[PDB]
Amino acid sequence: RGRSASNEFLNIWGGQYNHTVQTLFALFKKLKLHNAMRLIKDYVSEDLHKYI
Repeated sequence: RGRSASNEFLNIWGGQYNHTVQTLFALFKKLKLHNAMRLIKDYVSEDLHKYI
């Protein structure tokens, strides 16, 4: 009979775990995007410098 309160807890926990893991992945993407943009701006800058 206690399976109810256990499955309830496990269901809520799963959603919170997923919410946290999704946030982690979103942060990893945000970091990769930042590094890619930094790289692209450095390269653009390098290209333009030969016309200065």
